Amino acid sequence: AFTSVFQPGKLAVEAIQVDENAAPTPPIPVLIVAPKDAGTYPVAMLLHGFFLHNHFYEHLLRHVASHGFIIVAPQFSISIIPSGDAEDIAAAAKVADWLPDGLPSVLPKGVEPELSKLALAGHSRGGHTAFSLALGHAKTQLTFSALIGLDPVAGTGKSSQLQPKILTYEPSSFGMAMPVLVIGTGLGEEKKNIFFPPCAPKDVNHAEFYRECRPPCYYLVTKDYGHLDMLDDDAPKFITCVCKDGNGCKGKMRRCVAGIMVAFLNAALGEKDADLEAILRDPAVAPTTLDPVEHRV
Amino acid sequence: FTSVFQPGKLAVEAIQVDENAAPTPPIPVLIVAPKDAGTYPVAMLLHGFFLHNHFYEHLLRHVASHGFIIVAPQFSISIIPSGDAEDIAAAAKVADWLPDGLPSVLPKGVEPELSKLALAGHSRGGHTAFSLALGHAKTQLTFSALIGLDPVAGTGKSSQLQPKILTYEPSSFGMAMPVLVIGTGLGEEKKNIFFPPCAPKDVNHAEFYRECRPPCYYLVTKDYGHLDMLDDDAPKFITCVCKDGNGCKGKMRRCVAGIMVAFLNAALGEKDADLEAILRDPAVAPTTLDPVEHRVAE
Ligand SMILES: [Ca+2]
Repeated sequence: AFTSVFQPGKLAVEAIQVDENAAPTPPIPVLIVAPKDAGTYPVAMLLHGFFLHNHFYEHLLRHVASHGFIIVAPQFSISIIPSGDAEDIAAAAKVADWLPDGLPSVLPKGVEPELSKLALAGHSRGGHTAFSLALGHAKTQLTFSALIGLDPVAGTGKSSQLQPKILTYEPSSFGMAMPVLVIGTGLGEEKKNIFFPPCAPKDVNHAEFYRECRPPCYYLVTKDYGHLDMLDDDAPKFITCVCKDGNGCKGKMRRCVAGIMVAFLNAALGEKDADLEAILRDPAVAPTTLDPVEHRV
Repeated sequence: FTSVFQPGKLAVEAIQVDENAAPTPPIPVLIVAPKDAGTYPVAMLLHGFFLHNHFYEHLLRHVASHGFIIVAPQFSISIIPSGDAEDIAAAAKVADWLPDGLPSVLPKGVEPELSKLALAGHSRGGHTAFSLALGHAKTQLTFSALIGLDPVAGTGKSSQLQPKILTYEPSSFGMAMPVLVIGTGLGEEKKNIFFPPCAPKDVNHAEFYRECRPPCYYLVTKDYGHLDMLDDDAPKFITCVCKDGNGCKGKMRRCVAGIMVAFLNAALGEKDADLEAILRDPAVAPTTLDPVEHRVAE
């Protein structure tokens, strides 16, 4: 038995997208996945990676909420003009400051957002943008309480990182209060097709992020999977083939990532601090091979 | 290159031609077509009951990846109780819209070889399509093949969704198109007691194929269920209604994709290569194809 987090969440889920055509109109289009079943629920924000559509993350969202969670992932613009990620950083802040008056309005009947409990997470660049906002470089009316890093990336290399190079290369240097989790794709470093460079350059690799983390800080790595394997299966192949692609059921790791997340959030936004632990004690429960996996408190 | 059961080299794109597009589609349609231009055949996939075409995106992409412009009609609630006619007519309208409408939405440069048109359905969607083919309607474009994804005639032998295409008499189907019946071994299995089998017996892949007539082919994924081919981002709230296999769903999605991809290649290119091999040794398939029977005139 152990943890059913990896397993599908019993609560049913509903897919909601605001097209800026529903008052209060949002700062930008965001996809909202919330349990249709009534009851106050915690809320979380996911940041789409560059050249990626929130829709490509449907499976992860559905499962996460299915286990009891309200997830809102904005579809940032191509951000062509904005240098670095500043634009994305602010956009999320706007969404965050938009949730209070907009989430309740769009939320399905019976669903109330305990915004008091809010967490931020990002994939690749999206992860950079998030940690940035978490590092408080920008400003948000609400207050976060957890940070999940979906194999985050920082830039081409140390000499060249997105705005700003939050990385300091000093262990435990992140002055953040929200406990943080960093899931890693082992093959992220491994390159593929040659012409295409590593999607997860080292130095900017999730690894340096987890290192600069300050206890509390949790770390798990999907050894046999790729930077974009978690993306939904329907993922436009001409948009995913770039990164290395594990030789295994993308659905599996997708479920594994979902479980890792719910446990972390449950142990943060929520109150249960046992599922994540059991995982930490016996990662074998995971569908995939989580290695390495270490904890700092 | 025997690269079947695997992604096609052609990059694909998804376009949801809405009623607000011109020519306006008779009914909303999701068209997944190769991004690169060239002569691409056309095929129509009809979704099952209480299902959305978005749920078939993966399979659609894999097939299309093998150079196939696919049209996915998004049927709407049928007011007529026990009536597939509304959907049958909607599918037919989609066919006549294909000529003028499809090249206007296709990636600029991509062009459809309508001459080679194919029709496919899922569950009640399969009933819908088999009906059109049998000729319950008349489409100016003449389709050239019929595929049934675990066809579902209706509730039971005494309760078939009208039109009752089933005759229970072998090779009664008076159609001149090659027919492919991909079934699921778990479709006839109930679930939760309260949920009756999604592919009821006496109206499942077992008879559907029998009434089919040469050329006629039959393949069954013993390891998967009725909806297991739907995408993994499925609502679940609905997907769970049907028995779910324990094997990787994505495995079946590609398995069905290949079986279909080949059948299409065999009837529209007479390559009769991947298909012959699959029929020769189902092992090549990632999943477990059983039973597998083919009745070619010669
Ligand atoms: Ca999808």
